[PDB]
Amino acid sequence: PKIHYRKDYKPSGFIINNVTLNINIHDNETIVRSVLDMDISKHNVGEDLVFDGVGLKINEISINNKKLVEGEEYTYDNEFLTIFSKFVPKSKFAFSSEVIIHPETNYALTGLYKSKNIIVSQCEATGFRRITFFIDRPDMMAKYDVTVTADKEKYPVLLSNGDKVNEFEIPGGRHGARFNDPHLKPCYLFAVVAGDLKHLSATYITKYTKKKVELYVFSEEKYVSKLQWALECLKKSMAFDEDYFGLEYDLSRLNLVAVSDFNVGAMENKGLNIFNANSLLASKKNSIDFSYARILTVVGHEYFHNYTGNRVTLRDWFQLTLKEGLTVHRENLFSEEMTKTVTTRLSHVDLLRSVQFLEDSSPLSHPIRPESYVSMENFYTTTVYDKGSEVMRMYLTILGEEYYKKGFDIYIKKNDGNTATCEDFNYAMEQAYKMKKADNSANLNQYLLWFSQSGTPHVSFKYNYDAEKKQYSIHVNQYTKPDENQKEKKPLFIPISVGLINPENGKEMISQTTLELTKESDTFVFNNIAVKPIPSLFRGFSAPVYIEDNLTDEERILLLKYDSDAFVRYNSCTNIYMKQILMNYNEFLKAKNEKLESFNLTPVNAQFIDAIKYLLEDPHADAGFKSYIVSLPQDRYIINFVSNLDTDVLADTKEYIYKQIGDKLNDVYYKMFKSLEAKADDLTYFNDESHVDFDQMNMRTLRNTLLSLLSKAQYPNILNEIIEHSKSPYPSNWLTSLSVSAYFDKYFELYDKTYKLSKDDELLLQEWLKTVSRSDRKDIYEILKKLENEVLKDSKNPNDIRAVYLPFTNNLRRFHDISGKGYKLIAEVITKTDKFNPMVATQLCEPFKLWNKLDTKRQELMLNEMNTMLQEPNISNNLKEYLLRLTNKL
Ligand SMILES: CC(C)C[C@H](NC(=O)[C@@H](O)[C@H](N)Cc1ccccc1)C(=O)NO
Ligand SMILES: [Mg+2]
Ligand SMILES: [Mg+2]
Ligand SMILES: [Zn+2]
Repeated sequence: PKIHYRKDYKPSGFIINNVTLNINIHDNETIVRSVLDMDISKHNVGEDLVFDGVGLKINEISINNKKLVEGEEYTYDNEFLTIFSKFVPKSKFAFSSEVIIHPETNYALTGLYKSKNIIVSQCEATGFRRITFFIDRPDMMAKYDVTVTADKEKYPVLLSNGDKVNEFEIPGGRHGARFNDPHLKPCYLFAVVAGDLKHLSATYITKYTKKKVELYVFSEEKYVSKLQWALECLKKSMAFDEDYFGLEYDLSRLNLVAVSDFNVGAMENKGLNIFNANSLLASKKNSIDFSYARILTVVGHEYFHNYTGNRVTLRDWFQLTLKEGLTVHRENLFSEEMTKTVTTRLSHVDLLRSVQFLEDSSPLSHPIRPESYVSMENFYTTTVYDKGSEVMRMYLTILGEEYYKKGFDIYIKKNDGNTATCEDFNYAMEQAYKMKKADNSANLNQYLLWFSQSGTPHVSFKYNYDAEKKQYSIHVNQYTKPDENQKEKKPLFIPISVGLINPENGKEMISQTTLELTKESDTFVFNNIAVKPIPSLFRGFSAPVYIEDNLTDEERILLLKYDSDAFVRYNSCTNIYMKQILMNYNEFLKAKNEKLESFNLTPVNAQFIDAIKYLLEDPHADAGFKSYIVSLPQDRYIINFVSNLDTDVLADTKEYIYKQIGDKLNDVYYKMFKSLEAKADDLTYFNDESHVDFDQMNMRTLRNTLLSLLSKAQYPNILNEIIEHSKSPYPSNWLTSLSVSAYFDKYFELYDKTYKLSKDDELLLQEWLKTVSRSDRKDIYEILKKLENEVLKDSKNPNDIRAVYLPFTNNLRRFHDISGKGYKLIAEVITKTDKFNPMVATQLCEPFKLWNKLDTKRQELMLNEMNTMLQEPNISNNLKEYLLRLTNKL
């Protein structure tokens, strides 16, 4: 394969200053005429001029009006257009091409493609080269003048980046629109849209300069009623960047556009943000609760890129975390502020510790700044986004608010209108650090290891209390396991937010403080500590690490009950569960392996169960937080602690633990499920798409969690509750009634009922597909066949494909069937999908990431399927790279 290395970065021998496009859309072809106003850089050594250009049909090539001819002045191999250096001018020149492309047959959804009846582009990372010739890398910044033409009846709305400067009629029922984007940009931020779109709009006045900005949100006509919440979230995003960071929008107009067929969630094209419809569109009667948080996050995120990615862009793709980690962090600040619920932070931690930690101990492990790639699209990873975001957040922890804002300002001001690197950001933070320490010899050189070193650190603790001196010490050790990226790992700069809880009264004993661990180990001593404390460690999840608290379960229960920090309470609970899961897992495993006729299981700690009940009944604990305490740790979290994991032994373990707790708490669960009803399902705001009560939504989450526990338990007469729940006007409730009905005969009637409620809204039908896919049914394989034949059919919509298959891959007992049939099913879908959409095919490989953590029969079965996929003729470079890396071949 063809490998790009970070260390090999060099500036181009060329400059592209201006790009002038005409995109002429017809039914069976799109003609793209492009003039590049180019020049020779100071790095030029008389080399050939080589453009990226993939799958393009050439009509004509010229330089300065001289026609160039294939085989004589240029060569084109379907990937690269080479202009021989003899025909490359030595000063400013104009390069003209005209090519033909075919959005209508573009099912990979990269470059220019048709989604239903909308023509749309996706250019990040390397899709601009599928539209026209370019030096398609983010340091080649240029200004763009873009004209689009199309049939007027079919494509009445024409959009590109920036100010619309002309609109005109064209003979034969066509029309055109011209755009000028005055901000220098890389080609990955180009976008065009043509469709029969409807919109909502509002005017926003900026806080500091009072500039009038026109805000437009667009969709197909059928779903214009689903646009309001996105618009409100855009307003909130703008306000937040103005209020927290002092950053105002920089164009007269910002368009957001929903399309049905999209590979990811959204894209930050300057002034023209394009979204998966599932991440822009919602209505309270036709969307599950989670859509509202999703839209808030995705709108905010793409908005925040306007500075962190757009106004300050990437020198090269290896710097990807500089925009993505930083923008995830910005959005996390925003969402925490908007929702005001601890579940926002917990959900982000839950994701990191399950999905990202699994990736970081897999053969796919990479640092947040990768050293190499074949397809850059494979490095849009939880490591780069989510571990990146935690690395970006640690600066805030280390500096505090005041100095963090100063360092961010240095960064944004210095590099505005330009490219940047991770080093530039660290340099800006280092300036704030020197100010904060009042010391110009302080530096953040060590901090750079968070960019270059892979793997999750392990942080462990020992404690000592001297009652005569009233003095308490916390001894801390850090360790990162060697891996294929570094055979020798170094200590990181690890900020450890801490408090100290008096176990006797449950109260705080110190002002919150942050320990700065910079060595392999260190001892932190506290004086005037009146009694032996229970330490509250990594408050707020203050670094992206495995925490080994060395606490007893009795200490953990006390933190769960009385600590102030939501993360530490949740983590304490998590650790109690993990101790139990490992112990019972080992017990079941020994019984299976030794073929024992009888054996013991360690019961769940009864004091822990009492502590669960106490929290559940506390009316001033967050309902969202409660739903995390009654749920066991995610399977992908648990697997990081087990080698050679037998998935059926784990499933048996989880079932035991849940049954143990339910046997004690099911009446409490039922009583809470009924007592929460009035507030949970209150219809305040049901017609208001500009206000969302996130607390109320967490109450519904908790009811629906409780109902699932009670259903699995076959609690007496719970079927009546499930039937009544199916009558709720909230989709979150009536779809939960379908999942929870899995344990009863009524499942297929609920399946039909909810199908009928879902089938006329494309996005709600996809939520119904997911609900079916993740149903706890012994007959799930037959149900998947039914969905394939009756609903999915031949769809190439990535949302449909993901909905049918991915939730199912989280069915521990069924997807991991020892026959290997679950691995064969998903492998066939991956290979199928790879023939038209390589990015989606790689997304579908997710469940294989943990292959080398499984018992050796399952490792063999997964491996067999991965190697079979790898043997497929014409496998994409995306899929081939992914699979070779995942299987220790690359
Ligand atoms: C983290 C999220 C709020 C949304 C996320 N989108 C992004 O980060 C966009 O800003 C990201 N620039 C889109 C993208 C482009 C190419 C390959 C992958 C992804 C996304 O699309 N997730 O599915
Ligand atoms: Mg083509
Ligand atoms: Mg469809
Ligand atoms: Zn992004």
